[PDB]
Amino acid sequence: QARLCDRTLYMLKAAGYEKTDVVKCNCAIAYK
Amino acid sequence: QARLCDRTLYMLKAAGYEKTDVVKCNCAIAYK
Amino acid sequence: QARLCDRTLYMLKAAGYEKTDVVKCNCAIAYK
Repeated sequence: QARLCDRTLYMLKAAGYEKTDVVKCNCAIAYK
Repeated sequence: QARLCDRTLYMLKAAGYEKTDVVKCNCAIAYK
Repeated sequence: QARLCDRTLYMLKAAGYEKTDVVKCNCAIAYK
């Protein structure tokens, strides 16, 4: 599914993130 | 357009970067 | 070929990594 490396996440709330933390969506990567 | 997360940028000079700072180009990501 | 930016690598053993360090494979990015 998803993978959190340091501050960057390669589900959002599952790892403590929210879509105000996503930084890119391929048509994701979240960061905080 | 572009998005700078810590040291990594997901325009270059707009955010203080130059192409000697890009690290990948999908056919970008800059880092310093 | 490959490019190591801080903790993130955009060959594995060439830069001191192993596939237990890869975090994404586009069909790579390693991290430690």
